[PDB]
Amino acid sequence: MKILKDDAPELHAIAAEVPHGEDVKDLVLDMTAAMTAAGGIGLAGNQVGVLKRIIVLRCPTFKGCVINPIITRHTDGHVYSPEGCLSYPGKTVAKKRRNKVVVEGYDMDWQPITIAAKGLTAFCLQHEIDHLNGVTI
Ligand SMILES: CCCCC[C@H](CC(=O)NO)C(=O)N[C@H](C(=O)N1CCC[C@H]1CO)C(C)C
Ligand code: NI
Ligand SMILES: [Zn+2]
Repeated sequence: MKILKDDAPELHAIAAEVPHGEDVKDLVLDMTAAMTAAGGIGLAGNQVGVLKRIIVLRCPTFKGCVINPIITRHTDGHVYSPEGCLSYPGKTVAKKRRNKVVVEGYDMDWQPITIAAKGLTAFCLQHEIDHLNGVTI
């Protein structure tokens, strides 16, 4: 895979729900490989031109994939999160993020998963889910 150029339309497009049970194992392997090759701690389908709701992470309290991730709970107000993005190398943006989130979805074997995250890991989850909605830093 390749991390798309900063002017790619896919970065602003909405990623489609993955049909329940679809085999995404190779896709997740490829995405994880693209993420680590580019030196990132997360990656979303849009960034590699895959308009499917899949994210991969290697963050302090969560490492792995989430299929069809959704934020089901978050803290009120916002905190400071300085973020760069692999799709826009060179740029760091002071983002407002929820300090804590719960994300739910499925793993590669279609088992339901729940991730309770705070700080950096919460920021990563929000950053990647944003990508799936075509929202970038
Ligand atoms: C921080 C919220 C999630 C950031 C995820 C990005 C990767 C990305 O573009 N995902 O879509 C990353 O690894 N960004 C790094 C990044 O922003 N980091 C890594 C350490 C913490 C934070 C810098 O404040 C670098 C490459 C810019
Ligand atoms: Ni490649
Ligand atoms: Zn990004």
